[PDB]
Amino acid sequence: HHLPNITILATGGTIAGENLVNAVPQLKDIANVKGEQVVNIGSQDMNDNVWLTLAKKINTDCDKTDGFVITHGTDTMEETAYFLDLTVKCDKPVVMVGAMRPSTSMSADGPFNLYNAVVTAADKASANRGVLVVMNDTVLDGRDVTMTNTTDVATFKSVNYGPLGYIHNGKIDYQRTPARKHTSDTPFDVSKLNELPKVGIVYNYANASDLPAKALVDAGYDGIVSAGVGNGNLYKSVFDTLATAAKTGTAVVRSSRVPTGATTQDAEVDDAKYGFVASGTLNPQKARVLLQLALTQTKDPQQIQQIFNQY
Amino acid sequence: HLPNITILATGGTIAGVGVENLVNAVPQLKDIANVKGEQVVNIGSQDMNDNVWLTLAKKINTDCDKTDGFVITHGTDTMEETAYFLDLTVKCDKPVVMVGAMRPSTSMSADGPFNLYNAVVTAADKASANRGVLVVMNDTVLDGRDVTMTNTTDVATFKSVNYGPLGYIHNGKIDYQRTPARKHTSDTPFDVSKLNELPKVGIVYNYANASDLPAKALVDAGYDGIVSAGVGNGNLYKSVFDTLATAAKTGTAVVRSSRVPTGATTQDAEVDDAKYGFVASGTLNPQKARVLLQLALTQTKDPQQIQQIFNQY
Amino acid sequence: HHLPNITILATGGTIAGVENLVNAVPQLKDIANVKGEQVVNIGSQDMNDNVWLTLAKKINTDCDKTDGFVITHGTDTMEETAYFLDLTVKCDKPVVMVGAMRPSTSMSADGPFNLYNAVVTAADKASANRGVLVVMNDTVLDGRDVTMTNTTDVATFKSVNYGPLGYIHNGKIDYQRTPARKHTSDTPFDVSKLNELPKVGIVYNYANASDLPAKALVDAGYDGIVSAGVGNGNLYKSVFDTLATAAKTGTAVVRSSRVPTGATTQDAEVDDAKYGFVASGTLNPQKARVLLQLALTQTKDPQQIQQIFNQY
Amino acid sequence: HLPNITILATGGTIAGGGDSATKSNYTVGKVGVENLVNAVPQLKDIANVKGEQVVNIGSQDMNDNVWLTLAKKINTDCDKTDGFVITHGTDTMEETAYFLDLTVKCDKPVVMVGAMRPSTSMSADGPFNLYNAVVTAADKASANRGVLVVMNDTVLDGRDVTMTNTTDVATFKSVNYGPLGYIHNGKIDYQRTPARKHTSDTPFDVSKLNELPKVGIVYNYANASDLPAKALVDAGYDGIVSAGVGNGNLYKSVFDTLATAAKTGTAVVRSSRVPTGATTQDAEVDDAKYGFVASGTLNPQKARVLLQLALTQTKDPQQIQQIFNQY
Ligand SMILES: N[C@@H](CC(=O)O)C(=O)O
Ligand SMILES: N[C@@H](CC(=O)O)C(=O)O
Ligand SMILES: N[C@@H](CC(=O)O)C(=O)O
Ligand SMILES: N[C@@H](CC(=O)O)C(=O)O
Repeated sequence: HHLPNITILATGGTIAGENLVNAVPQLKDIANVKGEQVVNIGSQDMNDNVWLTLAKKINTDCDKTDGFVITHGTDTMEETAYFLDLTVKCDKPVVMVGAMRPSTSMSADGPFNLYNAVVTAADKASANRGVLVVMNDTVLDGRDVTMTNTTDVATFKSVNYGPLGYIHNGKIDYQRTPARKHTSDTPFDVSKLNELPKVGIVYNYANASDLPAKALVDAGYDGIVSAGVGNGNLYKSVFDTLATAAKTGTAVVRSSRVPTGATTQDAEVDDAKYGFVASGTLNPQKARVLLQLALTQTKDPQQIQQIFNQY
Repeated sequence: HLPNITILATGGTIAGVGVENLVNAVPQLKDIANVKGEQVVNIGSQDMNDNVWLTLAKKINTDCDKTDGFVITHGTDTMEETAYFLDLTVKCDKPVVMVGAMRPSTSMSADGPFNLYNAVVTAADKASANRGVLVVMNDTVLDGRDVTMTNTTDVATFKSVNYGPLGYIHNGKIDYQRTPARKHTSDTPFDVSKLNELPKVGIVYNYANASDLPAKALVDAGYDGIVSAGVGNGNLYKSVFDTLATAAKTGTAVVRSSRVPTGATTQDAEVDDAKYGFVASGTLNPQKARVLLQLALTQTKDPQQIQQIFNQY
Repeated sequence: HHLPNITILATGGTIAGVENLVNAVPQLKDIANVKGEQVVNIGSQDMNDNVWLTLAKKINTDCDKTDGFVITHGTDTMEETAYFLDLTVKCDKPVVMVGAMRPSTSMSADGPFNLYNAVVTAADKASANRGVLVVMNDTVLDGRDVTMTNTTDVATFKSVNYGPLGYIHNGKIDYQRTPARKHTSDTPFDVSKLNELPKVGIVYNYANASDLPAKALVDAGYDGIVSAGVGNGNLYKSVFDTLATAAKTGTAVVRSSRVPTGATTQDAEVDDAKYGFVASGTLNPQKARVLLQLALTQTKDPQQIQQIFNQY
Repeated sequence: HLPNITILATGGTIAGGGDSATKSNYTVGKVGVENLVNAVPQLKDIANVKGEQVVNIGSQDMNDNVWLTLAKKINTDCDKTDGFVITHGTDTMEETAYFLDLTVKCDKPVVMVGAMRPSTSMSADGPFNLYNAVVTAADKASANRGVLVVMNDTVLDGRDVTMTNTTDVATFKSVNYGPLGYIHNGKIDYQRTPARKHTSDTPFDVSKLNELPKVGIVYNYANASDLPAKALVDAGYDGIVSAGVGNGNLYKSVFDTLATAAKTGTAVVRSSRVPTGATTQDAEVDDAKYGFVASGTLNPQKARVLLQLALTQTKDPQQIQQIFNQY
């Protein structure tokens, strides 16, 4: 039927626990689909190498297909999506999808999710909107998308800025696109990288130990993202250790444990004074993604901050 | 006749200044209560700690028959943790209401004044008793267990994001339609009156390619318990998993919670808690699971007994 | 095996689009001894008073013959029927409503698992004395506060003001809330001998609203009118005037709100006592209609109706 | 150096007042524009403000005349100023905003603002709301984003913005597609812009109009009476918008009346009483068969705005559906 060619890159996850494609015979109505297995892991075990493989795969295979769907565990899909959002140079739709219920359960969500991810990958209007996550009839941008609930099939939301489009009857009404620079408009280029800078996450809370921050420091980590309290604030011991790290060759990004809203400049922390960077709307795991990539370009906290204001 | 209400002041943006100052800026408190202020500490709640926790519980318990209710003025950033600590440790049967402010007192449309007003309204309402320790923010009565910050700056940030609020405040009156089922205050076995420290519990975060070095550092330091902020339904990165499995075998209490802001970390999912001796946190977020785990550790070190605690409180 | 006896009363809805509903979910036999009866077979957009009277009477009459009930229903008005049953069911055992947002033949159709979970809830001894319930997307919701939030989302049903009662995981429920308002055997509404309910209609407010709907309901002698008001139950001027007239010439007038969350309060911009109006509080216009209809079976007096709206 | 900002005042609770800081009771549109401006002396740090009283009412009484007046004044005064703020009641702000979104041709920012607490209330929300509205109207980045609503530190597009709560200061949300930007320390980080066509990309021109087509709204629910629909039909309404159940469905009696109406000279639009999500084509109602139009994400009161303006161009239900799909 003059249909597009869509490539599925499989990484594992609950959606996949070749016969994945076969369980959605209706895919034949909308695309000529071909699958490849890149890895087969639970996304709780997602890592830098898988990321690099995947960006490299998409970038080199871009001209052989019309669109990509990546099948992926839900738990870290939001990280993978932002990492691809920043490192993919291919102009064609790249769509991640997962399932909250196993494939063998009652009212399993994966089949229709897969169908809708292919719809989205096949839609010429999906191009130039960056890397996308399609979950529960909704097209979500790679940067803002996050999990909101541990088990709900509707868990994926773009909690700060909203979704891009809703899918009804195999058609999308797009009403938004992300303003922040993505894909071809980023300076990030991992084509020749076999590793990424080391970036770890420390949590803040009443009476918080400095021992985690200390441990990352002791190991020579290139960057530390703080999951701060409220508007990216730090427990006094963690503050002291990160203040030292920032002046001793470690990039420090203030983010927040709070699920929505920006960690802003000009609030209780003098970031200029400490050599810190404020993560804006990027949650701790998102901020790690961008901090890693920023570190491949620069160690300068003021250039890092600018990166955090543009990507 | 108006109620005697005691404000225990701890600092926070609501104060940023002594407690006398706070009370005198909201003269309308004179129409609903006889307010007395005591300064307990004066800190940003980012610097909240176990010694202040223990001070507050002890104070409230000791001065319970001196007053008709308590309001605790507090920073927002960690209010949700103090409220839960107090919810499990206070034995006083009179209302205990925590408040703060998302905007500085000097700010245009500062939220602090009406927030404090409504906190006193709540503390003064007889209907407020026996509902546990409460947080009052943005015209809403929230329970200390479920209440959490939802946004970094929004005045409406405080929400009980899994089971909802208790009541809404309009024209100085509350319409309560909910009370928390989990055991609280005088129905808990937790008693901190003779404690001068709490057991040591830290929180580690999970994410892609997560370092095991945070968890190992806590283990090396002999931490009594570790709370994991897992991915999805409390899952762990493979390295972190290995580290905590080993720790649990030698007697560290390990609690699986989630970085995901709503919903339960369940038993009977991808992790065989029984096999590993882990505890599942239910709807308790990592900071809240810490509060409960520290208290559970004052009663037992047995993970099945800690799990029953996590199922009842 | 020693399983509870659970009755499915079928009313139609996309979940059906009884005997073959039950057969579609074999896993039911693991949790309940299930039997179905067809009550009606309609899309819930055509839900009506006569079906509500039939359901209430049936549950009340058949209460001793079963351990609990699941009511399969369309999604569009399930929130209405749920609150009607909440106020009229005298049976003490669980009554759980369930529907499906996706057609039964669609990919990832939600009906099978929803129904599984509705039987789980009906079977749970802990579900008793919580009022009539709606079970949708793994969540147990109370009949008073439950409403649609989205036109098509499988997660649409939420208790938007006070939250859910429990969450369902692996066939078990962790309940942490129960509705304070009075329900079921604690209400005085008794529909057992009623062949009809009082006429209550709903008018919508907006900029430049016409009084012509309100005037039509008054002209026809309606027993009450619910206003879907703007903001905190406010009324377009011409609508205000017509409802004021109606309030003093027999018609009970409830101010509710078009706005999806929050109470319509007393003591804002409208002096309800002066006009003889009743504030709906957290009841949305379709829910306020249900309560107003039932109030009007007990009293026409606006203070007593306000008291009912403060208690149920 | 500072921009020129015009405040066109309409009333609302933002200019309302009560008998005490602490009682909820208040009255709307007493206080004049000048009193609001003088309560925010910080305005002086960010704009040269000029205020004009257009009307002084509760937005509950907003109407087609006030809309027409506002649109004509903004289009007429566009070169006199760097941007406009319209102070307005909250209850129908979402309607005026979308009306203006479709009819204003001026290509400078037009920002609407209210308050959920009156000026006399403890922790009154108006003054900071006003300040942030002016910051929004002053920001060169706010241009070419349509008409805006600024409430609780958030910039919202006129089309999607709506009230979600009867009393919460945080009530205004863009419930389907989200906000455009958040305001912190007098600055906006814009991340979105509405895709649907607005202002100078719409064919709607009300400059010569003194009245708009008559369009009413009927609610759906169990046992719905057909009497409200019939009343609108007997008066010769130009259009009727149904606030449907679920995905724009209609109670059988209402369906029967509106079926007649669509083929007997009345435009009918299916919307939904459900607060978020689209009323779609290709669900349970064959719109083509019945001559109906589906509202998409437009709620009943927003769908009335677009239908009224659509009726100024066309009576053809196919053309009206094309309009609901573009604007
Ligand atoms: N642990 C699974 C969860 C899921 O896919 O639902 C994953 O991330 O791989
Ligand atoms: N950092 C402050 C924030 C506030 O109170 O708004 C605190 O938590 O103490
Ligand atoms: N119109 C159907 C919708 C559904 O059940 O999903 C009904 O309410 O009966
Ligand atoms: N009824 C008032 C409500 C408010 O503005 O808060 C108005 O819309 O004018």
